[PDB]
This record gives sequence, structure tokens and C-alpha cells, in this order.
Amino acid sequence: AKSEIGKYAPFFSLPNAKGEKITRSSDAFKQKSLLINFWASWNDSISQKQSNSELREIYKKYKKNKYIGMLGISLDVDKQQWKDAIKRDTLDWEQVCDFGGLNSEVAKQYSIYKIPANILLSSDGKILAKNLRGEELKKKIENIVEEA
Amino acid sequence: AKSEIGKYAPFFSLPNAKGEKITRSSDAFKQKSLLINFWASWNDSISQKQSNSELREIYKKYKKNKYIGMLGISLDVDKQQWKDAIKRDTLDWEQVCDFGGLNSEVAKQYSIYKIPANILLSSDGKILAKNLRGEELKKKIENIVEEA
Repeated sequence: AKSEIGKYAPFFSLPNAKGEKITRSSDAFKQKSLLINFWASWNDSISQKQSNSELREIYKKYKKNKYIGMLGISLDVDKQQWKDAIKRDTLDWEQVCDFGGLNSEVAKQYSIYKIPANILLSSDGKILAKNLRGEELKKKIENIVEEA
Repeated sequence: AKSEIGKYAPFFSLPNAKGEKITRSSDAFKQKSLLINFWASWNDSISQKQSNSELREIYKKYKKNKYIGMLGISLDVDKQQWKDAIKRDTLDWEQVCDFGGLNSEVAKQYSIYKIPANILLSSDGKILAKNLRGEELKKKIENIVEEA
């Protein structure tokens, strides 16, 4: 219930590849809406590949945008496997992982029942949508950008 | 934690495809050691393909053995996807799933940090081994069914 649409996002604070803790209020994301994608290198499935294709297109279009940010949260347990995937899969938006895996607190807090998954937050942290894909995702991001 | 080697396995009761509730003491498993494997149909990974091959060979060899049984626990949320994988991959040992997904009771009770995963229990329910693969898996099952 804590991650249902319209609720405020549960807190997280998770380390990036350099070990810096990132939150929804880190400088890259403050005052922006935030698209958070969940994945793991141990699930390089067709669905994950599709999500990645879609997310690479969003990042390419919106990487230097005032209104929208992107964060990848991995459920990997192995740091080298995680970093290797970031490189191979060109996951060039910010990436975090605490190596807890399915036992990672963030996975429980966000009630992740499968991966890939995603969640979209307003700049005030409100949960706008979950598990958006395809044209619907495209349109929601376009709308956020238009709302300025 | 509750799933360390030497501890009694956490309780579970999960429905098979026909809706029968299966536990470690169900008729097929009573007084046998039990190999439980955790998976999901959506986890189309190399580890999952290799795991399925390994498990199919254990099943082929030991399906009528009086000292070992096998149980697949899926972390699927979609029943048709689950059943379709069972058929495609001939997962013909007992299969259960309650559609709760990654954050459900049994995944948390067993501290599953990624899938695929497995656990081996003695006939009294104590945890003997975790995440057995390859020749190590074969040798452990051989050792389990050996008569004194």
C-alpha cells in the first residue's frame, strides 16, 4: 500500500558505481519528475531487453531536460556483473545497487513483484504511474515535459 | 537467517495447478528429502536454462526414488505464463505457485536473493544445502539416496 499511485514514494538511498548515495533529491533529480527502472543483470530476458530499448530512447531524447530525470535500480548481488551489464547494455543514466538482491530493502519498499518494473514520480515525490511501457510511457513523459 | 544450513525449513503451503495445497509433508514427499527449486517463467536467463536442464536430468534419474522428492516453486504472477513454461520446459515434477511474485511470503521466508535458486531439505525438514549446481548437485543427490 505504501507504493500505490498517489502516495508519496518510500524513501531510498542507494549507492552508485562510485559508492555515492543517491536519493530522489540528489542534485541530478531535485525539482524534476523521476522515472525509476528496476532490473538485474541476472535477468537479461526478452522483456528486459525491450525495456532497455525503450529507456535508451527516452534517455537519448531527454538527457538534458529540466523536468525529467532517470534512475536505474538494480537487484543484482554481484557488483562486477552489475557494472559489466551497465557497460554492455549502455545503461547511461544514473545507476544504483546495494547488492541486497531480492532482499534489497528498496525491492520490498516498492513491492517489486517482477522485473523489469518501473515507477514515475512527480517532483514532489508523488507516485504518478507504475509499469508504463510503449506509447503510454512516451506520452506520459511528453506530458511532464510540456507541463514544465 | 531462518534458512541457514542445519535449521528447520520455514513452513510453506502452496497450490499446484489444480489448486491442491502442497507442503513438505504432502504424500509425495513425506519421509523423503526434498529438493526445492525457485524460478519464474519470466526469468528467461542462461542460468535458468542451465538450471532447468540440470533439474530435468535429476528428475529423469530419480523420479521413482523413495528417498528424494522434488518441488518447483515459481515466483510468477501470471498463471498462464507459468503453465506455458511448465509445458514448454517439461517441468514435470510437482509445481506450485500462488501468484504473489517476488515479494511474497515464501521468497522472503527462504531469503531468495536471486532466481534461479534451490534448497535441499532432509526428511525431517532440516536445511542441508543451498544453490546446488552441476556435478555438486548430482553428487549431493546421489549421496542423499544412498542406503546404509
